[PDB]
Amino acid sequence: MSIYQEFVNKYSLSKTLRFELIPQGKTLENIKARGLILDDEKRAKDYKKAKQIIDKYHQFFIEEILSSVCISEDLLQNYSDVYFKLKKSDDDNLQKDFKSAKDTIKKQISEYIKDSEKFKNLFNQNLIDAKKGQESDLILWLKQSKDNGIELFKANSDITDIDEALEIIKSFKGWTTYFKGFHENRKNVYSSNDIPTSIIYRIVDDNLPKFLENKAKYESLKDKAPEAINYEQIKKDLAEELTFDIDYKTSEVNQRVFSLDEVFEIANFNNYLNQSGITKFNTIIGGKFVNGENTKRKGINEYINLYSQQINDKTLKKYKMSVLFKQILSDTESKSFVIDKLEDDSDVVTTMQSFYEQIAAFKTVEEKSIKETLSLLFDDLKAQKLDLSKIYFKNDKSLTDLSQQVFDDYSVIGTAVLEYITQKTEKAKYLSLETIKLALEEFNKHRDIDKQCRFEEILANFAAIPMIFDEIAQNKDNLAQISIKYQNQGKKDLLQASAEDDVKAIKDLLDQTNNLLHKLKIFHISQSEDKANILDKDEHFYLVFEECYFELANIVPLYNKIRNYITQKPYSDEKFKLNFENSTLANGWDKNKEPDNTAILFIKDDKYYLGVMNKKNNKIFDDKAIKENKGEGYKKIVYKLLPGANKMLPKVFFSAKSIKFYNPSEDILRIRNHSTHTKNGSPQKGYEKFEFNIEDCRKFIDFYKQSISKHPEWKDFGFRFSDTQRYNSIDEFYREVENQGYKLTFENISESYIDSVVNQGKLYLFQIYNKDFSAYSKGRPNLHTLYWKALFDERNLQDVVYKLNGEAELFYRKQSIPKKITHPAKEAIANKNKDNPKKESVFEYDLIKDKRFTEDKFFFHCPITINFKSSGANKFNDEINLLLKEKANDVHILSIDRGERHLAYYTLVDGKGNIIKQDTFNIIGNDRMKTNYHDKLAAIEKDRDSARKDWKKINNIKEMKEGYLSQVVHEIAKLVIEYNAIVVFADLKVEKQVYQKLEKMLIEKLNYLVFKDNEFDKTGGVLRAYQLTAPFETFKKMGKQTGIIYYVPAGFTSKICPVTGFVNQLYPKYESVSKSQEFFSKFDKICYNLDKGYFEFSFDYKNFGDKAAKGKWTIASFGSRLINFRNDTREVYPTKELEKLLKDYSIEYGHGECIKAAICGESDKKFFAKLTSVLNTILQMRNSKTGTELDYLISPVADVNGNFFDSRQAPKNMPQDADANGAYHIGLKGLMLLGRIKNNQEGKKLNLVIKNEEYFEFVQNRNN
RNA sequence: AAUUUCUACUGUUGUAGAUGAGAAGUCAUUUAAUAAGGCCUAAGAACUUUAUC
DNA sequence: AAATGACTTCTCTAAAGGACT
DNA sequence: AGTCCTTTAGATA
Ligand SMILES: [Mg+2]
Ligand SMILES: [Mg+2]
Repeated sequence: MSIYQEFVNKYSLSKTLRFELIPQGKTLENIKARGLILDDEKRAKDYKKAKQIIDKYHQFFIEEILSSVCISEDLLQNYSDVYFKLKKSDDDNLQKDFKSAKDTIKKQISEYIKDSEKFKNLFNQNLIDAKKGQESDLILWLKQSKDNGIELFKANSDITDIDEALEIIKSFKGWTTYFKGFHENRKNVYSSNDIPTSIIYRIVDDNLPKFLENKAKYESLKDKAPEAINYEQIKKDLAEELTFDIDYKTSEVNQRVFSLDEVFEIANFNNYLNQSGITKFNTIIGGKFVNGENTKRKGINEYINLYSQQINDKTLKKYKMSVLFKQILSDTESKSFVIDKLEDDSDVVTTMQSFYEQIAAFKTVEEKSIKETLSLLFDDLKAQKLDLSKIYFKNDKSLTDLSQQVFDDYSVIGTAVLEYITQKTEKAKYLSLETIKLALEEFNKHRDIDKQCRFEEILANFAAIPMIFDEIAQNKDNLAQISIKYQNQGKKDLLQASAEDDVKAIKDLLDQTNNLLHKLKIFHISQSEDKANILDKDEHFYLVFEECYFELANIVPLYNKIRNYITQKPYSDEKFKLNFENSTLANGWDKNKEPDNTAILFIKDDKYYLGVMNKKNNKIFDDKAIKENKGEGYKKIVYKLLPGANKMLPKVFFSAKSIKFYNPSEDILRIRNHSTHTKNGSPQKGYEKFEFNIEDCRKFIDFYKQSISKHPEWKDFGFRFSDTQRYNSIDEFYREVENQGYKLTFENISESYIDSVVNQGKLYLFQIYNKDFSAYSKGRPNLHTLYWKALFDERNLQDVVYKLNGEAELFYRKQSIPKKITHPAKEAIANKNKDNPKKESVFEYDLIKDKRFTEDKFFFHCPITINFKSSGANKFNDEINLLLKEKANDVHILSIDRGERHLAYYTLVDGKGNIIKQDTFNIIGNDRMKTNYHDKLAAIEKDRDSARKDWKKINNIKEMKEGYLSQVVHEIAKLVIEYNAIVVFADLKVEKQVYQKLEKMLIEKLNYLVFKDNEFDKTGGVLRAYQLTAPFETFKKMGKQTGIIYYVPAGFTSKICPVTGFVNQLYPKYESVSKSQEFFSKFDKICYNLDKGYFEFSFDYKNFGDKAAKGKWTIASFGSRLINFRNDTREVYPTKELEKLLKDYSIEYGHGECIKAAICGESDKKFFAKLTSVLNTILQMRNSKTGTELDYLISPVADVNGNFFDSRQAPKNMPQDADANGAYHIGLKGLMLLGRIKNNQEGKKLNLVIKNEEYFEFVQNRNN
């Protein structure tokens, strides 16, 4: 029996259920005869375009507003000062000092945009369909732009010009409220609320702090690395981006190149508000590419990086600047060169023809082909025809590659010159070939006779380069046949997967050309003007070579152009919205709205149906029709709902049309006008908010109760309210109104009436369907089927848990693959499970791969609310902790880790620290297939990496991860309930993302946890789901606990002895021979014990420089250990590789000698090198092999019985391997939290931060 | 190898588990290309820093 | 530049009211 | 005047 039986019906949540819709009888033929699906297909395209057209207007409006905005230096400085004082301090004085400063700037920007005339009509019917004889704001702006010759839509292929846009806008004339969701998305762009969709948030919450942090990095930088930035280069390189019209500190409106100090003046933040100012600021930081220049113009960050690598000061990396985030809705245009963009397949073959024809037709000034020239030059190079003191290699990575390519090894050349010159320095930018030959021939007498690198292995490498030109000649053979396949204007066929083998041929030609250019690059001498040192060169060689190199170098933009096109994802049809001619289809189920929102639900013989009324026949279910056609057939749902009580009651009782009937007294109007019935509600317009008065609240509730009982319809809800003196705030009354203002009833409608209206196309009827509704389905249904049926179940309607919401949507999805009969009826099919008792299965029917995608389908997305009458758990974590304190002796800890070998690894631990269960999650259960998901995901990740590199389609991995994790979540939920467990995670495409996704899916499942085997009305069943995590808002709001899930710091959890708590904090790495002689006499004793046959190192961690480390330890040379390298991992024994360190230096320890003095009185440099290396082999507790085998954890610190923990030989209540050890210590950190929860005393806060000292103390001292 | 949809199946016109949609915006990352740089916490069958796209 | 993944916002309404036929 | 699309009403850590 669970400690959690009360954590049920705690808070409400929203969900969507999805179903197929199966048209019934003649509804499909009737739908087709009126062309409703094709018209909605077109409307979805038109609606996307209308929204693109409206956004051009928003783009204009945002620029116009931000050009007007000026934030005062005073407000910015006040922001800056408290921003940096909440660094360094967290006094509550400042926290609302900061919120006040922030909010002053937000209100200022808000007033500016509420000032424009364009704002008032941005979100209403005046935008596109103004009355009365007025022009629509959007139509006007479109006409004005057409008069100013502005071409808004040359940038998107869907819209020809302004006149097509105007047609599109006008086609939505009676359809303004269809835009209501989109208008809410656009209101979010301008909100002053603290939401990240707004330009105000983008300016004040994102970009202002980044700018200020950048100002502080600039001032710190000038103090500590003054010559890092070349101020005169940057003024010349980025003068365009340093130009501004207004200096906001001096306020002069002269347009000039600003100084770096001026851009970081706080007033000039007003120049980085809109997108053009953000891009200027970002270019100052990041430089640009300019067409024609080979070198890239540098920005601030590049100077910071280079100076930091030139003087090797790693501390300047903290000064890297942060880019400002883009402005919301803006288009991005770079200030670096923009490559041409190919648009179709024709552009691909035309662009490649043009390049490879030029390369073939080109002649040098000596009238020779590129191939003839290169053969001529390189054959003469090999024949020693050339003066190799006149030929050079660039002394950069191209020479790095040349050694690594020819001698399989870098720096056989690079090292060979650092020697022959020695036989003070600076980088020589180019190196003679004679210097190369003479240097390495002397380098090869130092070198082994076998391992010897000739100079003419280099001259061989180049004699072979003209080889490539008729491999490329043959590659343009076959490509000529591929070229005609694809030269069609506009067709884009080359993005499809059928073209993959042709694309491989296009890429391999491009890659051979590209490889060719990179091999020759080692010869090219640039015209970048530093002429600080130039060379005397064979001038004929460089004449014709450079001409050839320049022609071939056009491969660079060609390669990018083609990649940027071929790697596009093809266009694919997706499902689209169906409207059945109704702009408010299914917006609300209420009986009074059925004529407007033409959707109706029916039940018949345990099946469910959706009916859509034809627009022309929308009275088909009015009261008269229902009485005249009552009969057995279909049970029509009657839905009554009173939503948003806090808005709906005043709306109705104070309306112009009804206020005289409801007759609120002057007292009631006073309370309303000043909102004294609320704590933080809105007064009426013109009135000031006065303070909450509970007596006023209760008079208002009583006015509401009297008005409800007089209301012609709402009284039929049969409200039963608490006594008004029991309410302490008006939300407690609105909740009772909402809880009870929801009723489902049923009318019986004759089957023949439904049939007749379906046959005539007056009703469109669909069965609501998933496979659980099949007459054959005899298994446990899906959770979502259980929720759906619960909506209408009389046990739910007695006391509503599941509630049906308005704003459902209908979709149509076209067939996307051919109907292939993959497994024909009555032919045996092999079973994949090799452990299955049936090696094959046979069916009386066909089996069709992906059958749902082989025909057109209708769908129904239906929103619901779960726990409809439950009260948000604002103190949910506090309630959990109260329970965990009372029941702390039943609680287990389920801690989950990850690592290289495990997507996730768990340990279940009891209150004493015993492991009860421990295993990897790589293989599930109880999974009959025994799939190793660690191998499966790694195989998908590698296939995706190859697809990117081969320009092939990139498959999805997230569905693969979610499907695996859905089984892990299921296992964790059973373990939580079975063992009264809490779940503990370590705080923090690469599957360490799986760990984060596991957390996310587990939190969501524990928001609302139903066990399908439990009974409907009992704990864990459909009406009483467990809620064990807190309602999820965001991750920043989440903190370190959500319900029974806790996050603990990650440090020191894997490499730590599970018995002694020992951790290597020595960090022994070697450098100086006295620091080592200092390091080792820093011990208490080093000794030998032959009772046991191993050495000892007694020491206290405080006598070493790190004072964080506590405790005296004696570590021992006991046991095996392993080590990797690269040709692989070997096995070593430290307690005897020690004797060879004692044989060469004639130490002797044999009879128990305290050996400490001897090692400190040696100074062979590398006697220490072995000694330090064998000491950290002692501290290496985690020990892995390159094999498929697991890795174990061994401890060099003995327990009280003097035994040494080994994971290979460990009791079941202790870690069985090293990965288990990591999860175990996450769990021990959870035991600490459980002890704080248990020992907390009522009133005071729970401290859940665990510092390492507390952890080390806990782990070191719980055994002793 | 069937699905509201996803994963694994054959569990037999389906079995098991999971499944909050639609709309909007933004950020992050990967891969390629390119520039100037480091280097045997990782690596020349290169590894890697900053930056542009 | 192409691509996928992940995060944060809004809605999940009946009825009053206005414009037009 | 009746119709029907668009706007409206504005709690609660
Ligand atoms: Mg089932
Ligand atoms: Mg499948």
